[PDB]
Amino acid sequence: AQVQLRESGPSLVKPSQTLSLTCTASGSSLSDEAVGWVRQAPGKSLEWLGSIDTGGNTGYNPNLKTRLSITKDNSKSQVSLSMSSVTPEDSATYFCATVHQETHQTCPDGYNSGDDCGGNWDCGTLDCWRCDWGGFCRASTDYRSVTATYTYEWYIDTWGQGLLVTVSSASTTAPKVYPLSSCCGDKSSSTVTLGCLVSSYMPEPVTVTWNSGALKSGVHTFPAVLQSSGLYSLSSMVTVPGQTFTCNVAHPASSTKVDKAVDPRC
Amino acid sequence: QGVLTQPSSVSGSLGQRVSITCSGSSSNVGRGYVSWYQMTPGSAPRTLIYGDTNRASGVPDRFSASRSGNTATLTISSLQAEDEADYFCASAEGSSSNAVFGSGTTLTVLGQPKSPPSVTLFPPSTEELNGNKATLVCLISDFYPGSVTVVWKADGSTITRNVETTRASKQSNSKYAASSYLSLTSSDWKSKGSYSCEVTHEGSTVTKTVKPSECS
Repeated sequence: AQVQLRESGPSLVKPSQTLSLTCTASGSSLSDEAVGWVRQAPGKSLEWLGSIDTGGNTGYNPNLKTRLSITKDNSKSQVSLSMSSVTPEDSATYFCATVHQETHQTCPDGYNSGDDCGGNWDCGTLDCWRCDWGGFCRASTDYRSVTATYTYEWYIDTWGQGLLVTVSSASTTAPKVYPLSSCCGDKSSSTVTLGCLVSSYMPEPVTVTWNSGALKSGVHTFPAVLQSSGLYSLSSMVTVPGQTFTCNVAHPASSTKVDKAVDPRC
Repeated sequence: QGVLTQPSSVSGSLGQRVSITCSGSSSNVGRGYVSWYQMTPGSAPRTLIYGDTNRASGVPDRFSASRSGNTATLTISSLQAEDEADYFCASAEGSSSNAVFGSGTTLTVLGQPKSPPSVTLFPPSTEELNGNKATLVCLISDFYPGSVTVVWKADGSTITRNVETTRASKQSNSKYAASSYLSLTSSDWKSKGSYSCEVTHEGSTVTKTVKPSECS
């Protein structure tokens, strides 16, 4: 299996710069797929950006067309989006996605389409046809016809993960990561609740794992709070029976990663 | 924003049916080929429906959809807690590579079990204290419905200064999480016999306590 998509790019961009994101597809059965881009701003709905199909042809949200450029490199299974002159209004989660885009010939009620004419033949050349004169239609001229209208179909098949992009002048602050233990509130507990405090960072997001992904069950990573310092903090905790324990904290905007050792002794 | 009109909020009850409408114009929803998407805040959408009525691969037949003229409808039968999510309709708009979305609908599923909060209270780390700061961290999980109030105590006094508490955030199991931070100096931390995080939920309070003498 199944196509999977992964967005990559900066989590923070300064106003007036170009935002450049990459979409990498993996695991498709197919040689190529049409790929679109959609964003969701805080408290807004979803908004279409544009797409590139397997023939290299692009289409854009007309509102954003003059600021957008979508390109591809199929040899890397990648599609790129660039959006010029960003402002804080362009802060959003950006998704890439596979898209189905198709133009349909629509006919009035009572009219057939297709080359399946029924003892009848040569209906294929007509968009919208009826063989209704009273007997067999051996030629295209024996059929009643009208010109079809065109109906456009668009939908998303598979969605990416989503990349959070903040457009802001604000400086980055890498988190300070502190180890936590609930031990001292209940030293005879059968289990120990460990944690990490990811203190005082900007902008979002951070990612937390435990033991490089080996510890997943029992992990609870909490949404961040925006503090009076003007910085964010969040915490992550994991409960373990009464072995090294390490929280793995990445803050993409600052290119920092901290793997913090937490003592499970109690 | 959202070009296609949807109710901002709908509620149904466990095991029953609910419907979400999606209104547009003759040039979008009126043309057919409406799609529907399910999203959990902070996560990627999932396609439910395409072509007005066709379920996407792996979507169960509990989800169905229909259209009449300029109004599309998604119906979810046998409601489960996992159906709580935001739902968006969409359509092409004048081209197969131009799309418009609905304004989104948040679905609430009533009738779910009440669940008190689990509370974990962490003291300050030695490393943080070495910088003359002490942050107490109160982590609150698995509560339903999604409303708590948090009170901090120190030796019987209520502390409101330098408290910051998050909104409740729906977890995957439709229960909620929140966190509260009390940001102290190291001296203020060490001055006291004990601190407590008292979490009230549907009139019941769950309290955890740490003692600087036990914890530092």
